[PDB]
Amino acid sequence: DLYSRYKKLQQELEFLEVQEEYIKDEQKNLKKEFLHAQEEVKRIQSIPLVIGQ
Amino acid sequence: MSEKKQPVDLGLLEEDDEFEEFPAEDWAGLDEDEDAHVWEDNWDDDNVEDDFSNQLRAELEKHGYKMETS
Amino acid sequence: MITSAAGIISLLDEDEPQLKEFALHKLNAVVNDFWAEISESVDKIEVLYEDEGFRSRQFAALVASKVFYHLGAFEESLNYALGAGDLFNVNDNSEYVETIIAKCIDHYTKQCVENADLPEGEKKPIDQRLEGIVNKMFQRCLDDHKYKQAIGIALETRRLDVFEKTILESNDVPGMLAYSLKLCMSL
Amino acid sequence: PPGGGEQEPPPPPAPQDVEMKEEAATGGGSTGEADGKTAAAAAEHSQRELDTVTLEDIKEHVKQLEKAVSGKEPRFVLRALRMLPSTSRRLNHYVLYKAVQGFFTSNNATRDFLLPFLEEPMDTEADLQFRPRTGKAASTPLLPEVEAYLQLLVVIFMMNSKRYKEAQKISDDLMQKISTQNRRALDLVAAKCYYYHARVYEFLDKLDVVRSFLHARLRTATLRHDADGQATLLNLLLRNYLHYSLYDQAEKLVSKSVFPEQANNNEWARYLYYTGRIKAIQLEYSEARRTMTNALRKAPQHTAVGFKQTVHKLLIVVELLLGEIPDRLQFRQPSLKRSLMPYFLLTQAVRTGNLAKFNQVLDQFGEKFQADGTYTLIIRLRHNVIKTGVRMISLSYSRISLADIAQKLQLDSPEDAEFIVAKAIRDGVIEASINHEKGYVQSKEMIDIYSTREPQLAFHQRISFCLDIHNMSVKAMRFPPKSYNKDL
Repeated sequence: DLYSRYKKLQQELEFLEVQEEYIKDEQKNLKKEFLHAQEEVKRIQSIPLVIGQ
Repeated sequence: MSEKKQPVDLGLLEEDDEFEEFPAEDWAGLDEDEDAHVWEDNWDDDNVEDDFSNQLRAELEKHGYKMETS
Repeated sequence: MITSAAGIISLLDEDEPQLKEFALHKLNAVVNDFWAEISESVDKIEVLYEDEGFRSRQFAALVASKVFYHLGAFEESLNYALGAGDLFNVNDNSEYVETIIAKCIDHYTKQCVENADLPEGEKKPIDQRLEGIVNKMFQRCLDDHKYKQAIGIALETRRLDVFEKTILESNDVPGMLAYSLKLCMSL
Repeated sequence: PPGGGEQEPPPPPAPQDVEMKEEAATGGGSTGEADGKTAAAAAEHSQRELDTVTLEDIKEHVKQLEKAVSGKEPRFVLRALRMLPSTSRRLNHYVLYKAVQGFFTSNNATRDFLLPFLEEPMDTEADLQFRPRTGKAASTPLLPEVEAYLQLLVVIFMMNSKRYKEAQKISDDLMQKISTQNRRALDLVAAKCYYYHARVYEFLDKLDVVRSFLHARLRTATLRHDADGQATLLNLLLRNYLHYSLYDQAEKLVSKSVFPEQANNNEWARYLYYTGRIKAIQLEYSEARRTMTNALRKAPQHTAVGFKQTVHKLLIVVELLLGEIPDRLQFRQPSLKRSLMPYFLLTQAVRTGNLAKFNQVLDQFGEKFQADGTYTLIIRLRHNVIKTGVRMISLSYSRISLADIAQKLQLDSPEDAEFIVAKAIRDGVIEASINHEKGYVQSKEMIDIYSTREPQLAFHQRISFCLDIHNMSVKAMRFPPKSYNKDL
């Protein structure tokens, strides 16, 4: 189990390594979706309107 | 670590063991007039003061005598 | 003994190598003290290493290999280390030997992995002395096997007949095979 | 006598409380932290350790305590000794053994019981489990206290401490590699110890063994190291090569490496001071100047008053060699002033450039800078006066008089004038146009900057470099917030 710990840990290494491109995709895409929704709720606001008090 | 400052401090103690409070007061003679004054401007001031310390310290009164001769 | 002495450089740049021999022998004593002094003699060492003029290739190969991982990458050191030809070295606790055999084993199993997916064709040449110096320490650790790393290194080397001699003498064979499969399924 | 006798007991055990609290908080805190995971936490308590060291360096603790206050020396940690489980009885013993000496009196000594400190490590340091880290955290803090006052025949005892330290750990090691935080601390700790007995080394004998084997001990560290400990061990070697080396053919440009990330807010300053001192011998105008000046502008943390004074002296000394010497302006302290007082007159006399008088003037009151030894940079400076002077001439007008300026420079002759001028031209540090018509030598001597002349190629490298610095500064405002958000 001592020498097996290495070979067993390699799987965890690859598993933790594969998450890099994943979080890259998330952080790059969700900000684009963020500005998307931002402009979506921004275009809701229009100049012509009624003035209250 | 900073432990290397000890022999330097001891060296300073030796420098203080050389003379006792002589340069302190001797330079305090100037520093008392130099006190409260910006030490940035004192560089050029001490520069010119030490430059003219040898000869032509004033020279402003000599100009009138140098009018006819030059 | 000597440290900043540049004399051994002039001796290494000098002909009639019979006087260069003991100079290099004494150089091997101070090489651990200062590896920076040999840096200027590295090129000449390489020069005398290339030609067959000198009788002992291992004497130059050892100095080159030990000064290379001190200076540059472990690769260039391993080249002359594995290209040292016939070499006799007893087991030692020194850093040099264990590190160079560490890189030797790592690069060996690296080449084994690289050649694992290529069963036939374009086979890379493998020297016999490499297999010898690897299997020497391998068997040395395979004496009692210590019931741990035997099947591990047997699997990591990606060799077909390597694990057949490992199961010759062992305790609790079904447990060893179970542990083996357990190790093989997790990789 | 009766007054001082009645007032005698309160002063000596002043630090005891806060010191016990200190070692309890640091030890119990660190151990109680990394106990669950040692390999996880890395160098969290390191800065605290070095801070406590730098704080305890100025300690006024032992003065009149030389008499029977040494009873704290025989006693020690004693945390959960001889058995791993059943620590309750020992939790009682923690109060008990402290209560024993608190009844009436206690038998104390100084030089009597010293050597047998290795009794416990022979079997169990503390818990038989955590022994290396608990052991170092036990022995190492109290050792400088016992080894304090290097003078008065403590040299032999210091040697005993040496061989004991080695034999227990330093000789080689307790195991192949610790590979943990206690190891990462062990680097700077053992290094600090090396700096501690360095004084004993350089005191009388020389080095035939230890630091020479420290190379093998350095490469024993793997190249996968952050090279922090490697650099700290490199500092003592470089300092050992500081006084006398004189061979630049190897370690210069061989010792250069990948140079990994290291800060510590100390090592940068002191190592830049070291390599600056080494590179000050060839008189580097470009790199050494700005990097040593920057190094002077760095390390605000502890003391710039008593430390940076030396590198400031060296700074102005290598500054006056260019003909333009800046003085002390922004920094106000009553140290560098007194240190520069004898040197002030001459460093101010540099710009004047009078050979004859100042030749005698220097040697007249000269003490310290000629006590630097072997008259090197000063025997260079003496004839550097005329080079800085002719450089001032290069900054001066073009037309050269055979009488006026020849008398002003105290040198009158047709040949050597134009000759030395040409020698100032071949340097490439200035700009001049050599022309001969009526026998007089003129110059264009344009000092005008790059403004409105090839601007792009001019400030190109400046823009690139500054943008690189600002971008790595963006990285510097990037990674640490992630280091903040890692645990939350």
